[PDB]
Amino acid sequence: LCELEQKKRTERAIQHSQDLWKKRTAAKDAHSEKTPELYDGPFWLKFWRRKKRPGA
RNA sequence: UAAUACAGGGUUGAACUGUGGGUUAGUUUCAAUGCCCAAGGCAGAGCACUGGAUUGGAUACCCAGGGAACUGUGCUCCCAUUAAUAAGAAUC
Repeated sequence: LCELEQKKRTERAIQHSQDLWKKRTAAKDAHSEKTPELYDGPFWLKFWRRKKRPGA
C-alpha cells in the first residue's frame, strides 16, 4: 500500500513544480524587455522633516 | 537657471551577493558676513568725513559729494550655527 501512495505523490509534485517554474520565468522576461518607467508624480518636499516623540 | 565637457545623487527592470550593520577620538573635509595679507581699477551703491536745516532747546531721521569694505584653490568658524526641537528599531 505504501509503495503506491509514495509513487503517486511523486508524480503530482513533478507536474506542479514544472508549471510553477514556467510561469515564474515568463513574468521576469517581460519586465526585462520594456522601457523603464520614469516617475512623474508629486515631489517629496514635505516628507523631509519629521516630528518624533517630544522630550526624552 | 537654453547649448557642450568631466563626475556624483534619486526612481524603475534583470543579474549577482547570502547578515554586509546602529552610534562614533588621541581623527579628518567643507562651511554666510566681518578683519590681516594679496590680486586689483575706468559700471550700479556707501561707513568715516563741515555740506543746508532744524525743534516745545539741542542733531546722524529727510537730499547730494564721499580714496575702506563687494569675484580669492590662502589664513579661517566668533553668531539668532544653513530644511523644524531625536542619529536608530517596533506598532498603521
